[PDB]
Amino acid sequence: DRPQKPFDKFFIDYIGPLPPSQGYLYVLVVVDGMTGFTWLYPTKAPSTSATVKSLNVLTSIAIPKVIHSDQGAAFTSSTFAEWAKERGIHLEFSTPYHPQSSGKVERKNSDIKRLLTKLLVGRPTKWYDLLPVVQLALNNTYSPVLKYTPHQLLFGIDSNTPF
Amino acid sequence: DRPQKPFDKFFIDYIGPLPPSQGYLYVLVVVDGMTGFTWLYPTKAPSTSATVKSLNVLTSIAIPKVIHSDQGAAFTSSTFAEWAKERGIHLEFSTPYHPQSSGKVERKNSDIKRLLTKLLVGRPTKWYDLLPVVQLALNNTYSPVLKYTPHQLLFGIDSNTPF
Amino acid sequence: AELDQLLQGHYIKGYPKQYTYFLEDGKVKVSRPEGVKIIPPQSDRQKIVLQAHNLAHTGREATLLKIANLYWWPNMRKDVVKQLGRCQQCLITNASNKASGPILRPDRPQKPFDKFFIDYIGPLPPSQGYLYVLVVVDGMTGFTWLYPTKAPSTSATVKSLNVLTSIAIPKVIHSDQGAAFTSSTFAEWAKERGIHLEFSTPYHPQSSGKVERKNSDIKRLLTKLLVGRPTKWYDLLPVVQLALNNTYSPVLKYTPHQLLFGIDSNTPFANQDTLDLTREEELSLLQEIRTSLYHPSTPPASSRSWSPVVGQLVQERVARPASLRPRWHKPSTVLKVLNPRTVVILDHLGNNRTVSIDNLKPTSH
Amino acid sequence: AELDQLLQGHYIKGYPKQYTYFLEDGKVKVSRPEGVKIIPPQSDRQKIVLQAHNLAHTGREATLLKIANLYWWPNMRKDVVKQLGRCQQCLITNASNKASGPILRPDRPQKPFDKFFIDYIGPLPPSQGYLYVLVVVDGMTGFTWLYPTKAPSTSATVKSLNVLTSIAIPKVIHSDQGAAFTSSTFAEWAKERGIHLEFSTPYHPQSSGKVERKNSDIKRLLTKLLVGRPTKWYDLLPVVQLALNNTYSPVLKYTPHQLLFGIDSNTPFANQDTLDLTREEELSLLQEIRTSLYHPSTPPASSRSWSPVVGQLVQERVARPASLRPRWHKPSTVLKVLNPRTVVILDHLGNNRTVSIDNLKPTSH
DNA sequence: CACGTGCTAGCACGT
DNA sequence: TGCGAAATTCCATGACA
DNA sequence: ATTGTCATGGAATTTCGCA
DNA sequence: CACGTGCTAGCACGT
DNA sequence: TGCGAAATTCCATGACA
DNA sequence: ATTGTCATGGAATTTCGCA
Ligand SMILES: [Zn+2]
Ligand SMILES: [Zn+2]
Repeated sequence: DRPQKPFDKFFIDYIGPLPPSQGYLYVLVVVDGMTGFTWLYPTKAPSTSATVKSLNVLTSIAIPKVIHSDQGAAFTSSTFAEWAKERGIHLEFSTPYHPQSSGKVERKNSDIKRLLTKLLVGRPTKWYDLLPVVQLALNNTYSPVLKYTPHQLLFGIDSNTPF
Repeated sequence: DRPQKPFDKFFIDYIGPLPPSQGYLYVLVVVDGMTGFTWLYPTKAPSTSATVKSLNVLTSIAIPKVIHSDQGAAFTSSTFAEWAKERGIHLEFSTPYHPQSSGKVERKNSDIKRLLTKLLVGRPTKWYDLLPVVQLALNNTYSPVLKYTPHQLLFGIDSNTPF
Repeated sequence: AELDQLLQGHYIKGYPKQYTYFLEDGKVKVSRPEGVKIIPPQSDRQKIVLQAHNLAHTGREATLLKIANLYWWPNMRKDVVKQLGRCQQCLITNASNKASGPILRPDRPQKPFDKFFIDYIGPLPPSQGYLYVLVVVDGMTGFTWLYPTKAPSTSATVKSLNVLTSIAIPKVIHSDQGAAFTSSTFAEWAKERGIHLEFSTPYHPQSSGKVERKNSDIKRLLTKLLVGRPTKWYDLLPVVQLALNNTYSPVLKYTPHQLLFGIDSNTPFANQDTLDLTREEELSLLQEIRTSLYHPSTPPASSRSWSPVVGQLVQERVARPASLRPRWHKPSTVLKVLNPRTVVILDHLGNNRTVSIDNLKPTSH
Repeated sequence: AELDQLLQGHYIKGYPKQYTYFLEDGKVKVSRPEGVKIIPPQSDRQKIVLQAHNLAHTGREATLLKIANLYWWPNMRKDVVKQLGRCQQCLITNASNKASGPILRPDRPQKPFDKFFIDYIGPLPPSQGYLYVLVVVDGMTGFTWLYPTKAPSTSATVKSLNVLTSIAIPKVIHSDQGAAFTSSTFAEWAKERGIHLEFSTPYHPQSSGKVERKNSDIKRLLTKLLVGRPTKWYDLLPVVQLALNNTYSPVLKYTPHQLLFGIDSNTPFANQDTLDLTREEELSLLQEIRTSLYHPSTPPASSRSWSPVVGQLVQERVARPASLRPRWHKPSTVLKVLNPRTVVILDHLGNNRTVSIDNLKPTSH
């Protein structure tokens, strides 16, 4: 097909429950398919209602052609269906139990999942407040496969906060 | 000397008491020496205090070189003295009992004094309200001696309200 | 897909031929220097220009670029502009990129008392419980009378003007359409004295410029005199009235007092160059001065000005628009072109209105 | 009567000779084409120029005419102007007849996140109990983020900016000296993140022009969308943010989204001319676009402009003058000339201040 | 609490 | 080439404070 | 220590379709 | 009493 | 006559709403 | 049915004193 580009697919997924940091028990995770750029949204529940609220912030910045996710309840509602269509995002799911993204994403959803846990019982119930910094390192992590970082890939420039 | 001009001498005098029209018992009369132009000010008393109040209105429009009057109390105060000097008006008086202005003024102070009385027991205690109209005719009355009216002499133009 | 004969080599007016028009995905396409764009049928086009525009109600060029991202058709901007013309929101929200016609420089009143110009300065610092001032400027001379009032009401206006017209009666009196000047009560008094009332077009103080421009001089000198001292201004109006009436306009080289009288009163630095001439030889020379006074002419029209033509569609600036509300009323028609700066419109409510072109924009398209 | 030798034919510099200088009434006179005027001694002259001026604190020519009505002396205007220079009331009340230096057209931020431009739009119609909006405009691209707030407070500003900087961290952030931006609390947050705070000169929104000019587009489109419908604007910011970031500036032929990303997202009429190029061949072309963008130059200086020179005496527009109060502070000295439009003055209070020449007038004489 | 910076309210008159 | 028509670009005007 | 900005739509100008 | 025309008030934030 | 200095005039800028 | 205005002070321009 044609070359992989940013916004082509946003891979989403939850992470939780976690310790109640400021009242936020989960984390909606959005990764760009091509740049590996990652957006993190603390939510109080992995629900369509809390998910929509978050992807409504994201989609006021950019809109993906396809959101790709797992078959978790939140992501397979009628609500989330109708929400997707109204915006012209195509919904796409991994076939249940046997998940599948891409190499880039598979590693990043790991990077995050580990980058989170150093902050788990390393920093008690105080992770909410540092969620943005997690995001920043995440987006400034040099890629071996592609010579660049997500922040360089997405925006096309050196970042002012490199890791 | 040099030619008679407007503002050279303002001849003043009172007229009263009259019927209490709206509470005004007298009338301070100012006539220009050269144009015969006449200003009428209803006052509640022929006092320096009520006179100053009136010539303070007049002098915000024009200022005469000389105010000439009779030796009536109002006009010979210390107050009226000090008031005159502060403004640079020279004060001048007729010698008591034997008054003297000019032909023009002598006739006008008559014109007024009669033009008033038609309005006296011709229009009861309602003369205050018509005082301005008295003034207007007074200033638009064709002079035999000088070919012109005061309003023509002072302003140099036909008036829009001629008699 | 009605004018579709293009795939069959048929030549339809407006469609360049050197381009091959193929089919794909049930859409007629065309390979252009831009890329490959989709040609929609003449029926769909309005629906697409509408769809594109309504994204941010973007103007001509902005709306087109969006459209060009996907489609091509003959003379795109024409279908585009046609809609901008029929969009009630853009028509009444978008500011104008045409500036007004150049100003008129009305001939200045021929003689004293020809036209009076009146206004209400304030509210101001309560001095002696007076809050306002009635300014009365003679047009020809610029002689000015200043009457302190407690309110901008017919009461005090008539009350002052009576005092003022004990001196003379003026042919016409001009003023903004302020509360007390439009009053029937004042309309009376005016007519009683056979005085003609004139009114500036609404929300356009330039038209009461003579008062307004004296409004400055009054307010400026009033300020210079209340430096480092309370704002008690009542007891200073007379002082200001004299001071100002007797202050030389450098263009004309005359004081407003001079143009009214021909001879200086007993004021300081009083000018005596006509002390020789008899009052006739004085008054005569005055009608000579009052005629040869300097008069400014209409400045050049802006390169992007606009002039009120009868029947042309124009809109009236919303007097006091609310927050986040359009600043333009719906479009209206020009009935009378009073002059190149004044227009009778069919007001939106739906009346006859006399407006300054300064509160109009020509309707685009 | 000291330089009185004129009656004795002696020639004193500055006094034309063809004129005979006689005596009369204990005043030296001189017959002039004007008439006969009195020559006062060099000692009296200041007292006379003062006397004349203070009548209505008239400017040069106006003050002279009064003086010429009676007197003549060598080079009258010099003695005149000298006083206008020493009159504290005219100096601080009289408006300026010099216009500012032509505007700078700052070079536009080299890359995204180089300079942020932030502001506070509102108060506005309470929608969802939110009264304000925090606008954040990237300098280079014009990408804009709109954060609804209940107050223009450090709280919400930091609260938004944290969310915003989860995306990226900017080198410098520019803003008016509004309450919440000058806060030490914000100064902290800024420094924590190693962000440099920049502040526009006071009372000069042109300097936060990028936000302000987006402030229009935001407010304008927000209006077009609340036509004939309540002013509930909260639920429309996102819509407006997208709509606007994706709206082509005709000069540049690019959307603010484009200059930030190089590629359109899943928005309507999305442009796909780089769908062929690999992301590298895409990103590369972007640094090529971001360099060759149009940039406006400084317009011509007005024929009567003025430029800040060090040590020159200037005055600062009184921020909020009261009614009938002077609009100019006392005169101050230029210390630093930051640029042809920015000046460090010795503030009247008595501080160092960085001001726009737009809030200064050069002190006359 | 008044000051500075940033903002938009509001009140009077006569119909 | 050169022409007439169409598409582009220019730009001063006004609104954001 | 900081600096004006850009959508807008008639008017001008440059480019395009076709010889 | 709300509307029109003419005017100037005023409030929020953080120090 | 023409020159240098002084006096006049021009004028765009800003403030009045 | 209505219409912009004029004090202001550096810069330009015209006039004046003296040959
Ligand atoms: Zn529209
Ligand atoms: Zn002064």
